[PDB]
Amino acid sequence: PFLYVVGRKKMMDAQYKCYDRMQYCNRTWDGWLCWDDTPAGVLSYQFCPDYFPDFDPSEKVTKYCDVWFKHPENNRTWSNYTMCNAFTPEKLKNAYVLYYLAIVGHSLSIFTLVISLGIFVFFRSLGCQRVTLHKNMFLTYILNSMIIIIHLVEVVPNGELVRRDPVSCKILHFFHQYMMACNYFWMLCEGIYLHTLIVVAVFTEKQRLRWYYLLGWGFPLVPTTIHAITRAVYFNDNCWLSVETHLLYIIHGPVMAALVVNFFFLLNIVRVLVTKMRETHEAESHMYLKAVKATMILVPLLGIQFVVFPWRPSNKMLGKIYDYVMHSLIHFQGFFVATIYCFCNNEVQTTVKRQWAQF
Amino acid sequence: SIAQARKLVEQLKMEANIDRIKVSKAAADLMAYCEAHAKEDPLLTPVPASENPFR
Amino acid sequence: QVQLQESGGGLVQPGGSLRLSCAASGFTFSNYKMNWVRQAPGKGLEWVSDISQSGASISYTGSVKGRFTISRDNAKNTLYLQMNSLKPEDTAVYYCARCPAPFTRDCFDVTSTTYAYRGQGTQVTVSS
Amino acid sequence: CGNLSTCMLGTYTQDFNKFHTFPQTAIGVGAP
Amino acid sequence: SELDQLRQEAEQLKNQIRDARKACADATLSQITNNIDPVGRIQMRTRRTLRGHLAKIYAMHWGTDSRLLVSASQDGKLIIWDSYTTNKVHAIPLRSSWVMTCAYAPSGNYVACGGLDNICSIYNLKTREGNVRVSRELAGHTGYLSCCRFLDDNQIVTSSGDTTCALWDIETGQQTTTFTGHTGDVMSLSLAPDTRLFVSGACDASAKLWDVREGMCRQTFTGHESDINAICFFPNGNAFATGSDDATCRLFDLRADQELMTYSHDNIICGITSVSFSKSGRLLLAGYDDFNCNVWDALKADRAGVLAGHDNRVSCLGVTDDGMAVATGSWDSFLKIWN
Amino acid sequence: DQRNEEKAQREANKKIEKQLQKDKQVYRATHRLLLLGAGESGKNTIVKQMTSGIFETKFQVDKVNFHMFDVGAQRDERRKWIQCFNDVTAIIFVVASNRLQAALKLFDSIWNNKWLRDTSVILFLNKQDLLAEKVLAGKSKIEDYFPEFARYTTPEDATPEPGEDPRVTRAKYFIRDEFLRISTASGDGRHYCYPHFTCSVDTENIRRVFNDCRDIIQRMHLRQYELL
Ligand SMILES: CC(C)CCC[C@@H](C)[C@H]1CC[C@H]2[C@@H]3CC=C4C[C@@H](OC(=O)CCC(=O)O)CC[C@]4(C)[C@H]3CC[C@]12C
Ligand SMILES: CC(C)CCC[C@@H](C)[C@H]1CC[C@H]2[C@@H]3CC=C4C[C@@H](OC(=O)CCC(=O)O)CC[C@]4(C)[C@H]3CC[C@]12C
Ligand SMILES: *[C@@H]1O[C@H](CO)[C@@H](O)[C@H](O)[C@H]1NC(C)=O
Repeated sequence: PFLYVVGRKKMMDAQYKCYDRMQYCNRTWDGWLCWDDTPAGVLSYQFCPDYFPDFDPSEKVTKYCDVWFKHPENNRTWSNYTMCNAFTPEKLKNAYVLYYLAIVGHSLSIFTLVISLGIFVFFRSLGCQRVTLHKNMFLTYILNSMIIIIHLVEVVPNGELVRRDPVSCKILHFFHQYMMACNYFWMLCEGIYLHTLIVVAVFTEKQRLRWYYLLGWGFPLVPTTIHAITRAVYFNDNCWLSVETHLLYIIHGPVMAALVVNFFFLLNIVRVLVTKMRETHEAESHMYLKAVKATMILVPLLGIQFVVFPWRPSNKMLGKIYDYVMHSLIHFQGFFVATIYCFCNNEVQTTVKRQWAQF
Repeated sequence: SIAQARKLVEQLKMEANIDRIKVSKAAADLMAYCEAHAKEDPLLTPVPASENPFR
Repeated sequence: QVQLQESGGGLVQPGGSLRLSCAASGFTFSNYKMNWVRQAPGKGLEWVSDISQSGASISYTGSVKGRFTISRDNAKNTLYLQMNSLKPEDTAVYYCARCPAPFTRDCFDVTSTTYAYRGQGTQVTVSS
Repeated sequence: CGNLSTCMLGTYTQDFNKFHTFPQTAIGVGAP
Repeated sequence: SELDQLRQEAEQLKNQIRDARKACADATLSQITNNIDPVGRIQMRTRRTLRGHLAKIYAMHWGTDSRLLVSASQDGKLIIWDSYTTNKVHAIPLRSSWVMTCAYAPSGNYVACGGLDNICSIYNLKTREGNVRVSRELAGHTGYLSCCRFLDDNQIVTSSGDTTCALWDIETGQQTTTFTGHTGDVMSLSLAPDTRLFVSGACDASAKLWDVREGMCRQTFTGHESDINAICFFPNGNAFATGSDDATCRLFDLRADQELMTYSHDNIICGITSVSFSKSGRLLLAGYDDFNCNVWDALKADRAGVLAGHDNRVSCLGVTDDGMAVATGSWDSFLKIWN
Repeated sequence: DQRNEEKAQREANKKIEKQLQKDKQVYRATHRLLLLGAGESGKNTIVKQMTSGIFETKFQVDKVNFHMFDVGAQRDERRKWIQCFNDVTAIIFVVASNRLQAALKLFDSIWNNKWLRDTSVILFLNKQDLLAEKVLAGKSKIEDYFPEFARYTTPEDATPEPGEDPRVTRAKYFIRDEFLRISTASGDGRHYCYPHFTCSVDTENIRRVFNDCRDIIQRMHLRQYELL
């Protein structure tokens, strides 16, 4: 509905433009595309018009000139538009393998993040200022991966409900953007705190958790309401699913800036771990083995995959694998944090082996 | 240095001058105290609930 | 009762050799690290050597390294100190000392002026 | 925020929804 | 010389004492209590947990009320716990943070504590202002204080790392008698039901029975292989148990002048830090370095149960006077009441 | 009645819990240090850098509070009261540079004690002046106490003071390797040794303790995150 309105006005702009340009083939305004004089026997290739949602501007069009090509059955000018169509056999097929990857990815995250959250609340001997932030990091992963599952089953696969355009569509998108920003800004809180233990002011203790709560939960609301308001005021589309808006950078702008700082925290932290291995003169066969493993276990916590793979490639092969590797990283990120920081933690391991054997 | 060895000897002189009962008699009088106060031992037998102040 | 009795010793000529024994009783000899300490005239106690439970980890002080060899027999509860190439500066009362706690890696207080798990000591004089 | 990593899920829900909310464009007879 | 005259005079007396003890050994304790049925299985559960202390807990002593207990932690604090309600009644900031023992007077009016400061600090709880202040500091020891036990509100017996014990007069503050004879750090002491005698275990692998009124050593008990960290009196006062670093507990008899049983196991190699008997004397609860407290049958040397709730080294344990519960302190800063 | 007595314990416990939180603020914001020396080892001047059974010396470096404990009237039998310091930040060990073998035996048992396996040791090899002139005089060589010094050579990372003889440089770096040989044989990442050549005139002694304690707290945090 709203997308068709934006596409109809765009078609008028293209018609008006070559109308001024006009003022062996000739020049006539065809559907969504107007051509000019061309020699006989030429295949004019151009970008697909992006007015329709099925049409993708990545492929080229075909226009045969003889006197333009005439349809052999209707005696009307017709241009070839097959490649512009959304490939239902494969483009939808590729989406379904990513659709079931997000559900299975977030589901495996919920299971391991609820178990890991219970170990850190029940076992009070593991309670510390590092676990207190890890419990808030675990919760924002569960809530984010619960709204995504809720959003990807009721809102997304139901085109009829999106055509109906209810307010319930909007409030769920607002609860998603807020929960998605809180999930990203809490990776910054984990980074800011970890940066203070290792790099800046190692001696001082009692890092006031009130500032982490305001940054993790409180601040993400500030750019969310600014975006959610300006969305409904100027660019209102069904269930706010469209990402063509520039107003969406009100959230993903600070979100990207917050994750960039986490990338510069990983550089300072990795600079100390090598320095601490140079005051002992460890064998380089091992110094480079514990460094990559330290960097590897800090990527899911600090969300570095959003900084090292920020933009999607323009190639059909690099972009396809980019979709596969990133979706696996983003969806299984909650599962990777619960395994490394709770299951594979030696402190948690040696205690649960004590209490379970006793009880 | 040497006077402390005199204290070790004289202390042993007194410790040797004691009357020692038999082991069979000492094992019987320790068992009789166990068999007597057995029913008065809260740890030896779990009392019913609401009678122990640590419910 | 933990008792350590040092056997052997006496006066010896410079360059001679002396073998000291240590009969143990009142404790499981195999569970403890055994030590050798000495006290020179006009000087405090000085550690000499030690041997682990089984007899693998052996250590000596530098002044007697290569000349003294410590050994133990768990099946007889005895400790040996074979002394070779003796010097006149090695004149001291040699004590058979035991580490305080069994199965432990550390060994505290074996050279203190007062120590319970240490025998009476045997005299070793190196003079003409 | 299209073509971005942090804005990648929204890009997927936008594309995956266009398969059910809109019918296939007619490119056969009568098309231009 | 005469030193070897005395060094061989003592070995003939040691042979005379040893030959007199064997003459009294006609049937071991295991053969006497071989006909009684075992105690079965002792299933005790953590009833309460006390989470107030910051640093490791070194000692605890039950009050005579069997409800209030005091604990000492090396963070420089004394906390008196109400075991029933788990509410802290008093928090006492110590002068020196290194405390190694604490005691509760049988009248509930005073608590004592000592450590690396070599001073026994008596704390008056029922003051004129309703607060807690240091009532008396007992100076005179040349080593750290390892244990102390009130005889009354004016007399207290302390053990110290200077190989000597001492009975103090809190009114004057000066020592009234010194118990010399130990050749190692005296670690633990235990008072008999009557306050006429007490037994102390030291790092010389020997326990000595002392006479409080006269100040003389009466008996000496051997058999342990390493330092004695814990000692406890039998309820009737005719025997006592000891805890050593040789991973064994032993029961000695005052009238037999020798040991009667050993409480050990092949799979037990850690030291014992605390011991205590049940009200009937049938259960010997020992605390070990392996974070677990074991329950021993004092008559059959068998193991009846295990208290395995602590995460760090079990440093102390004690049964109440009524025998209802068992408080166990550990280095993990937590006290646990068992029943 | 009885509920007021119950409430009295409930509120008095809350007031105690309030002061216990303040005392937890200062207890975690301080670093406890154990100063362990030897007979005439020169550890009194270390205290001077700014009876009783234990002494106290409170100093603050870069707005960080340190608490150093000096052993007073305690016997030479240390196997019992040494367990009280299994939670300190670092043990400051002072050695005077067979007396030297006794400090090596004491350092060994401390380094391998079951309760001190996670406690780092700051090593202050004191008396560099006396070490510097006896060797340069050659009156009583060090070869008698440690015969393996003949087959020893100056290590690669030697930074001798401008104006220091090459011979005394070989002596101090050999005694330092003696303590490092013990520490590296059982160090499994739990604790580490920080040796420092200190003199009776050095004034940067408290800055060293500050810099090594910073490494200890950093290495502790890296273990909790399992990074290092
Ligand atoms: C329904 C969702 C998708 C949107 C709205 C979320 C908020 C209503 C909730 C969800 C998570 C909550 C937070 C989860 C945990 C904490 C930590 C908590 O601090 C603690 O350590 C808890 C101590 C305690 O209360 O026992 C303070 C509240 C806070 C920030 C909560 C504040 C309220 C939040 C943001
Ligand atoms: C409306 C939904 C989406 C979010 C609701 C929570 C947020 C509004 C955040 C922003 C500021 C946060 C607070 C910032 C600081 C603190 C103090 C922190 O510790 C205290 O000081 C506790 C005692 C006290 O606050 O009086 C406990 C969490 C809390 C209240 C946070 C709770 C969660 C808050 C209210
Ligand atoms: C349009 O182009 C496609 C190439 O993708 C071709 O398969 C199709 O046959 C063309 N249409 C016509 C009518 O030739």
